[PDB]
Amino acid sequence: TKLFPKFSQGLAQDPTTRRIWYGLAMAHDFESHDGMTEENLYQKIFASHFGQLSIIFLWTSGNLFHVAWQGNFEQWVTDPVHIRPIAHAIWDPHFGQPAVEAFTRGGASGPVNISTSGVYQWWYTIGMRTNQDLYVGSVFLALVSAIFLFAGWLHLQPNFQPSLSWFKDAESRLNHHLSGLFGVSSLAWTGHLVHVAIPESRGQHVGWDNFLSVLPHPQGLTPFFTGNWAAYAQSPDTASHVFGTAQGSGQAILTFLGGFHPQTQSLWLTDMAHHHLAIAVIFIVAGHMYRTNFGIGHRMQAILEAHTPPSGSLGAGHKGLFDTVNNSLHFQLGLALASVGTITSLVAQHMYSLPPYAFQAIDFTTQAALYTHHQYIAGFIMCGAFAHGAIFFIRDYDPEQNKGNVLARMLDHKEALISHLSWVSLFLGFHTLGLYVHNDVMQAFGTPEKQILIEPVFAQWIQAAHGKALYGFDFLLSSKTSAAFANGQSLWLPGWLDAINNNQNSLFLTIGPGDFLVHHAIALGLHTTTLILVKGALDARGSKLMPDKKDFGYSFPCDGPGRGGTCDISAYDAFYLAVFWMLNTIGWVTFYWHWKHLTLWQGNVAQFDESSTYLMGWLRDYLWLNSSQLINGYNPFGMNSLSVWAWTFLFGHLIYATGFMFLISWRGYWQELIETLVWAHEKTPLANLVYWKDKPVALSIVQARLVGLAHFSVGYIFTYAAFLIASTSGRFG
Amino acid sequence: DIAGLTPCSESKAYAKLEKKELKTLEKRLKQYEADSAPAVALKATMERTKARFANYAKAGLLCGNDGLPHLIADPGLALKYGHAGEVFIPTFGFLYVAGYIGYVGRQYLIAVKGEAKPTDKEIIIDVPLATKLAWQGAGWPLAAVQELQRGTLLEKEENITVSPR
Amino acid sequence: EVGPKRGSLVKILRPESYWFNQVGKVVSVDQSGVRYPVVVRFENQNYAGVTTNNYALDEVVAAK
Amino acid sequence: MKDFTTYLSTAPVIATIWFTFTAGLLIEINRYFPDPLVFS
Amino acid sequence: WTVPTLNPDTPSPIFGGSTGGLLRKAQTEEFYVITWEAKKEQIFEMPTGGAAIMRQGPNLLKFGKKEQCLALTTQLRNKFKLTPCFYRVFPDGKVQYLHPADGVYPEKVNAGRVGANQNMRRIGQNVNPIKVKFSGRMMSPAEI
Amino acid sequence: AHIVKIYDTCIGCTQCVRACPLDVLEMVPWDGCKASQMASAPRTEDCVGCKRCETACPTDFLSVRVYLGSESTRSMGLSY
Amino acid sequence: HFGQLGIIFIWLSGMYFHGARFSNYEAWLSDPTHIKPSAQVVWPIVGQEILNGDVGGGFQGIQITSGFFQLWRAS
Amino acid sequence: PFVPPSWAPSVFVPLTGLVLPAIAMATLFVYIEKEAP
Ligand code: CLA
Ligand code: CLA
Ligand code: CLA
Ligand code: CLA
Ligand code: CLA
Ligand SMILES: CC1=C(/C=C/C(C)=C/C=C/C(C)=C/C=C/C=C(C)/C=C/C=C(C)/C=C/C2=C(C)CCCC2(C)C)C(C)(C)CCC1
Ligand code: SF4
Ligand code: SF4
Repeated sequence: TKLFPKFSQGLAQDPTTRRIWYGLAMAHDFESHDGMTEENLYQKIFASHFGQLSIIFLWTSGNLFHVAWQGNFEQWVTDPVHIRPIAHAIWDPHFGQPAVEAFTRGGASGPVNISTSGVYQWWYTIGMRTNQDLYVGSVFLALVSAIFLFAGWLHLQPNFQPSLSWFKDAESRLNHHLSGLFGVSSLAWTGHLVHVAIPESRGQHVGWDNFLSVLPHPQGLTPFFTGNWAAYAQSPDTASHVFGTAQGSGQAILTFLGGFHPQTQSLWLTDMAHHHLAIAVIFIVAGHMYRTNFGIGHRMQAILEAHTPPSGSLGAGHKGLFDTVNNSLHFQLGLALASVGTITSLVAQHMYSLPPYAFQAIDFTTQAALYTHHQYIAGFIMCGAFAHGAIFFIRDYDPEQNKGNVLARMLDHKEALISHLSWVSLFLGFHTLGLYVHNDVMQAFGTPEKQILIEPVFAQWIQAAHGKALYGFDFLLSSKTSAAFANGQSLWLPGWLDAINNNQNSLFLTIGPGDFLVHHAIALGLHTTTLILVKGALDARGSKLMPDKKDFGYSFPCDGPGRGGTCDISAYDAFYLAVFWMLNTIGWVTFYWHWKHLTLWQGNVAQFDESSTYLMGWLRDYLWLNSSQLINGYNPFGMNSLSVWAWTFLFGHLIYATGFMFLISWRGYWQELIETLVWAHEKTPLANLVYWKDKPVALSIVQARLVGLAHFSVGYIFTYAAFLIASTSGRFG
Repeated sequence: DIAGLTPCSESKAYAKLEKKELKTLEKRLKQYEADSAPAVALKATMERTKARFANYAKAGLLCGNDGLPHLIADPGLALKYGHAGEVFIPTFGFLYVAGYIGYVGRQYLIAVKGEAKPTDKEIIIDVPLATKLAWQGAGWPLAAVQELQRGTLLEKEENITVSPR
Repeated sequence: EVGPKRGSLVKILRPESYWFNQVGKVVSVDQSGVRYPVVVRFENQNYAGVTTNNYALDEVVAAK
Repeated sequence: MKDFTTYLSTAPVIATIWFTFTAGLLIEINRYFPDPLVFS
Repeated sequence: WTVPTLNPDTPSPIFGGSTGGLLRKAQTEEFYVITWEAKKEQIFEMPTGGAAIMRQGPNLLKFGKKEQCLALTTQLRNKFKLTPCFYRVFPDGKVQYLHPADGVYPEKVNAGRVGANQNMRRIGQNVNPIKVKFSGRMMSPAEI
Repeated sequence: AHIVKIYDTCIGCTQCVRACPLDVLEMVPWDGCKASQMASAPRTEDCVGCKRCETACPTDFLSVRVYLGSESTRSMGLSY
Repeated sequence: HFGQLGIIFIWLSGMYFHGARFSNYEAWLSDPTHIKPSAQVVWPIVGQEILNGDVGGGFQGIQITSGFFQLWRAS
Repeated sequence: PFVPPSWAPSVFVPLTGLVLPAIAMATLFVYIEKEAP
C-alpha cells in the first residue's frame, strides 16, 4: 500500500485520487490519526504552536527587510503627508514597457507597489527613523523565529517532552500568562515608550548606543520612589508641537490628555504610555489569583462548584464544568476563538475612530484596508468558534459527567433557543427589507418625502451622553452642570470633548436615518449567522430526523435519500451554510463603513444621508459610481497604475463564479462523466502506453462543498479588496 | 428641535422640495391642451402633491437637513412632544390586527382537531365555521389574557415531542 | 394478560422514536415473550411514511 | 351545487377571494385617503 | 446442494458488443461471470447498454463489477422467471462463487446461516463517542 | 469497507435484503420476533453505501444502519 | 390542447382590445416616426400614475415593445 | 552591510517561481506515489 498519508491506514489503502485529497485535509486532525493517545496529542499540538510562532516572526521579519531594502521609509518620514509608502519592488518579466513606467513612482528606482498595511505609520510612531533601524529589527526577528523553531524541536526530544498533567495545570498557566505574558510585556512596552518612542517624537535620538546615558525625565525616578507620581505629568507636549521635532515639545512621560495630537490626528504617546503602565499593574496583580506550590490563591474547581444559585434556577449550576473544560481541547479552542474573534472586531472599531498611529487618518487607503482586513478575519474566527463548539458536543461532551449543570440544560431547551433566534431573524428581515423596498418605490415614483425615515434616537442619545452636543439632549457629558462633566473637566474631558465635537474626524460620526436601516441589517446578519451556527451545535448530537447523528461524526455527506432526504444534515454542513451569511454580514458592515467614509473624506456627507435610505442609492452612488476608475485601469487606449487592481477585480469575479460550479452541480453528474474519460484513455493508441496509479474519481460530496466554499470566499475577498483599494487610492492617493 | 431636527413647516429645504416636484409636473403639463385627458390627470396629481405637503406640515412632523420627514420611535419622546401618531399609536394598531389574525387562525385550528379528519378541513376550508370565528376575534385580547391566567394557553412539557439529548 | 388493552391509548417513551411523548392506539400485544410485543398505531406518519411501530412493555404508558 | 360550493372552499380559491378582498380594501382606502404617513 | 463449477466454454448471448464492457481492470484485478439457463430465445436488456438475445439453454456473460451482475440477475429473475448465478474470477485463474452463497437466495430464510454484524440492542443504546476515543483509530460507538 | 449493523428491533420483513443491490444482507433464523428471522450482514466487503436497505426498513428508528468507512475499489463501486 | 388554444385567444383578444381602448394607435398612424406605441394605461393610485409617460399623440401610457402597431399597419 | 545586490531579484524571482516549484512538485509527486515496503 501507499506510504502517504502515514497517519491513516484507511486512506493509504484507497486506490483512488481521494487518497491524495483526504490525506491533505486530515493532516492536522490529530485526534483522528492512527495510534493517537491523549499524551501524544498534546505534545504534537505544543510543537505545532512553536511552528506557528516561528512563521509569524519570520513573516514580520520579511516585511521589515523589504521596506528597508526597497521602500522609501527614510524619505516618507520627512513628509508623510505627501508621500505614498512603498511595499516592495516588482520584477515581473511579463511586464511591457508601459507597465514598467506606470508602476514607477515615489522616486523609486523601478516599479514598486504602494503599501496599504500602515506599517510605515506604526513603525514611525514607535520611534523608527532610518533604514538601519528596520534592518536591525529584521535580523532580530529572524533570530527570534529561529529560536522558537529550535524550541519546537527541543520539546519533542525524549527528556524534554512534557507529561499529560503538565498541559492540564490550569492555575499555574493562568498566573503566568496574566502576570508575565500580559503584565510584564505591557510593562516592558511602557519602558520602550518612556525611553525610546516619546523622545524620538521630540527630536531626540535614543538608541542602544546611548539609552543608558539619557534621562527619560528631568527628575530621574525621584518622583517614582517618593510617591510624587504627579511630577511625571507636568509640561506635556503643547498643541503647537511638530511631531518628531523638539519645537513645541514638552517633558511629561505620563499624561491623561484624552484627545488627539493636533498635527498627527492620533492618540498622544504620553497617554499610550500611561495606558500600558496602568493595565500592566492590573494584569500583574490579577496574575496572583490562582493556586500554585505556595499555599495561597484560588483553585478554579472550587469557584465553579460554589456558584450554584440556591433556588435551583440553573439546576446543578457549574458543577462538573472544570473537568468538561479542562479535558476538552475543542471546548478550550471554542472559547479562545470566540474571545479572540470578538477582540478582533473591537480592534477594527476602535482603530478607525481612535487612530493610534501618526498620520494614519490622512492615509485613507490604509484606514479602509485595515478596517476591512480585521473585520473579515474576525468573521472567520467567529464561525470557527462555533464550529469547534459543535465538535465538542459530538466528540468530548459526556452527558453523565455534566448531569443537570448549565451546559446540559442548554440542550434541554434548544428548541426554545432556536425558535426565538428564528423569530428575531424573520422579524428583522421582514421589516428591514420592507422599509428599504418602501423607500425605493417612493424614490421611483418621485416622492422622496413619503419614505419612512426613523431617527436613531437611542444611538444619538448615547452620543449625547459622551459629549456630542449636536443633538441638543444636554445629557451627562453634554451638560456643563452634571457631576460627570465637572469631575473629569481637569483630567481628560477638555481633550475628549474637543475631539468628539470635531466633525472632520471619525470619533462618533453623526448618524441619521440612513444609519438606522443599515444597523438593523447588521443585526439581521448577526442573528441569522448565530441561528445557523447555534443550530449546528445544539443539533450536532442528534435530531428527530436523525436521532443518532453523534455516531457518524462531525462531518459526513448525508444519511441518504430515505426519510425524505438528508442532504446537508451534519453539523459540518451547518457551519458551511453559516459561512455564506458571515460573508454577507461582514460585506454589509464593510460597505457601510466604506461609503460613510468616502463621503466624509470628500466633504459631501449629504450624499450618504440622502442616498443611503433606499437600495438604488447603494447600487448607483456607491458600487456603480466608484467603479469608474477601477475598470479603466487598462483600456484599448493604454493602462495606468490601477491596471493590477482592474485585473484582480475580474480575477475575483472568476474565482467566485467558479465556486458556483462546485455548489450547484453535485457529484453524480461528474463521476459518470469521468467514466467515459477513463474509457477514452484506455482505447486511445499511443496514450494508453501511459497510465495512472490513482484511479480517477469525482470529488466527494463533502469535499466539493469545501472546494466550492473556498472559491466563493476567495473570489469574494479578492473582488472587494481590489475595489476597496482602487476606489479609495485613486480618489485621493 | 428633537435631535437637531426642525419642524417641516419651518424647514427651508422642505419648502424647496415641494417646488421641485410641482415644477416637474408643470413642465410636462405645457405640452398638452387646457382640458385634454392628459392635462386633467396632471392637474389632479399637482393637487395631491400640494395637499400632501400641507398635511405633513400640519401634522407637525420633523424634517432633517435633507428636508424630509423623520419619525420618532421612543415612547417618551413621542408622548412628550406630541409625536405619538408616527410610531407609538401605529404600534398598538398593528398588534391588534396581528393578534386578531393569529388568534382567529388558532381558534379554527383547535376547532377542527376534534373532527374525524382534521387534514381534510385544512385544504378544504369550513367557511361557515371560519366566518363565525372571524367575527368573535374582535375581543381576542380579552380572550387571550384569560386563557393565559387559566393555564390553558400552553401545552404541558410532557405532551410535546423532543429529540434525544 | 400482558400489556395494555387493545384499542386503548398509550404514550410512547422511546427517546429515539418519532412519536416520543405522543399518543397512539394499541393494535395488538404479542404474548409469545418477544422483545417488543406491543404494536401501536398513530394518526400522523413519520418521515418515512410509516404509521405503526412495535414497542416494549416498559416503553409505553397509558394516556396520562 | 354542493360540490361546486365545496370547490370554492378549497384553499387556492379561498386565498384568491380573500386576498382579492383584502387588496381591494387597502387599495380603496388609499384612494380616498391618499398618502397616509402619520395617524394624526 | 453443492457449489457449482464454472464452465468457461458456455455459449454467450447474441450481442453485437458495446463500449460499456470490460476495461483494463478485468485483466489486472478481477471480473465477474454470470451464468443461467434459458427456456427459449428471448431479448433482454444489458446493464451495460443495448439489447441482447439469450440462446436457449446455458448462457454466460462477463461484467466489470458485482453490481452489474446482480442487476442482470434481478431482471432475469423478476421478468423472465429464470435462476441465474454468478462468480468472481481473478486474473490468476481462480474462480470464487457467490449469490447464492448457500444455494438459496438470501431473501428466503435458510437454516445453517450464522448471524453476522448483529447487535442485540437498539440504535438508542449505543455509547457516546467520548467513550470510544483514542481507541487507536476512528471508531463509531456502534462498532464496539 | 463500510460497516453495517443489524439491531434487535428487526421484525424480519426481509425488505432490506430485497433492496440491497449487491447481495450484502441475508435472513437468518431467530427467536426474538414473530417472524422468527433476523437480517444479517455477512458480506459487508461488497457494500457500496447506497443505503437502499435503510430506505426499506419499516421499524422506527431503523433496525439496519450503514456507517460509511474506508474506501476501496469495491466500496467505491468502480469498474476500472 | 384545446384549453391552451382557448387561453391564447383570450390573450390575443386582450392585445387587440387594449389596442382599441387604451392605445394611441390612431395617432400613431398619422405620425409613426415621432409617436411611441403605447397600449397599457395604469390607474392613478399610490402615486403610480407617473408610469403613464409622455408617448405622443396627446396620450399618456406605458410604451410597448411587442410590435403590435407595426403588425396592424401591415395588415 | 545588509543591502543585497541590485541583481538579487533577477536570480531569486526565477529561482523561487520556476525552479524550486519544479523540484518541490517532483519531490511531492514521487513521495505520494511511493509504495510501502
Ligand atoms: C511568564 C511565563 C510565560 C510566558 C511569557 C509564556 C508565553 C507563552 N506561552 Mg505559556 N506557559 C507558562 C508560562 C509562560 N508562557 C507556564 C508556566 C506554563 C505551564 C503551566 C505554560 C504553558 C504553555 C502552553 C502549554 C502553551 C503556552 C504558550 C505560550 C505562548 C502563547 C502564544 C503567544 O505568543 O501569545 C502572545 C500573546 C500576547 C502577546 C497577548 C495577546 C492578547 C492581547 C490583549 C492582544 C492585543 C495586544 C496589543 C494591542 C497588540 C499590538 C499589536 C501590534 C501589531 C501593534 C506564549 C509565547 C502556547 C504556545 O504557543 O507555545 C509554543 C502553548 O501552547 N504556554
Ligand atoms: C487556532 C484556531 C484553529 C485551530 C487550531 C484549528 C484546528 C482544527 N480545526 Mg478548526 N477552524 C478554525 C480555526 C482553528 N481550527 C477557524 C477559524 C475556522 C473557521 C473557518 C475553523 C473551522 C473548522 C472546521 C469546519 C473544521 C475544523 C477542523 C479542524 C481540525 C482539522 C484541520 C485540518 O485538517 O485542516 C486541514 C486543512 C485543509 C484541508 C486546508 C485549509 C485551507 C482552506 C481550505 C483555505 C485555503 C485558501 C487558500 C490558501 C487560498 C488561495 C488563494 C489563491 C489566490 C492563491 C483541527 C483540530 C476540522 C475537524 O476535523 O474538526 C473536528 C473541521 O471539520 N475547523
Ligand atoms: C438574497 C438572498 C437571500 C435571502 C433574501 C434570504 C432569506 C432568508 N434566509 Mg437565506 N440564504 C441565502 C440567501 C438568501 N436568504 C444564501 C445564499 C444561503 C446559503 C445557502 C442561505 C442560507 C440560509 C440559511 C442556512 C438560513 C437562511 C435563512 C433565511 C431567512 C432569514 C430571516 C429573514 O430575513 O426573514 C425574512 C424573510 C425574507 C427576507 C425572505 C424574503 C421575503 C419576500 C420579500 C416576501 C415576498 C412576498 C410577496 C407577497 C411576494 C410573493 C410573490 C410570489 C407569490 C410570486 C430568510 C427566509 C434562515 C432561516 O430560514 O431563518 C428562519 C436560515 O436558517 N438562509
Ligand atoms: C427600547 C429602549 C429604550 C431606550 C433606549 C429609551 C431611551 C430613552 N427614553 Mg424611553 N421608553 C422606552 C424604551 C426606551 N427608551 C419604553 C419601552 C417606554 C415605555 C413605553 C419608554 C418610556 C419613556 C419615558 C416615559 C421617557 C423616556 C425617556 C427616554 C430618554 C431618557 C431616559 C431613558 O429612557 O434612559 C434610557 C432608557 C432605559 C434605561 C430603558 C427604560 C426607560 C424608562 C422606561 C423611562 C425612563 C424615563 C426617565 C426616568 C425620565 C427622567 C427625566 C429625564 C428628562 C432625564 C431616552 C432617549 C425620557 C425622555 O423623554 O427623555 C427626554 C422619558 O421621559 N422613555
Ligand atoms: C515566477 C514565475 C515565472 C517566470 C519567472 C516566468 C518567466 C517568463 N515567462 Mg511566464 N508564466 C508563468 C510564470 C513565470 N514566467 C506562469 C505561472 C504561467 C502560466 C499562467 C506563465 C505563462 C507564460 C507564457 C504563456 C509565456 C511566458 C513567458 C515568459 C517569459 C517572458 C519574458 C520573455 O520575453 O522571455 C523570453 C525568453 C527567453 C529569451 C528564454 C529564457 C530562458 C528559457 C525560457 C529557458 C532556458 C533553459 C536553459 C537553456 C536550460 C536549463 C537551465 C536551468 C537548468 C538553469 C519568461 C521566460 C513567454 C515566453 O517567451 O515563454 C517562453 C510566454 O510566451 N510565461
Ligand atoms: C456553541 C458552543 C460553544 C461556543 C460558544 C460561542 C462561540 C459563544 C460566543 C459568545 C460571544 C461572542 C459572546 C459575547 C458576549 C459579550 C458580552 C456579554 C459583552 C458585554 C459587555 C458589557 C457588559 C459592556 C459594558 C459597558 C458598556 C456597554 C459601556 C461602558 C463600559 C461598560 C463595560 C460598563 C462553546 C465553545 C462554549 C462550547 C459549547 C457549545
Ligand atoms: S432490518 Fe428492517 S427491513 Fe431488514 S429485516 Fe429487519 S425490520 Fe425488516
Ligand atoms: S448500503 Fe447499499 S450495498 Fe450496503 S447493505 Fe445497504 S443496500 Fe446493501
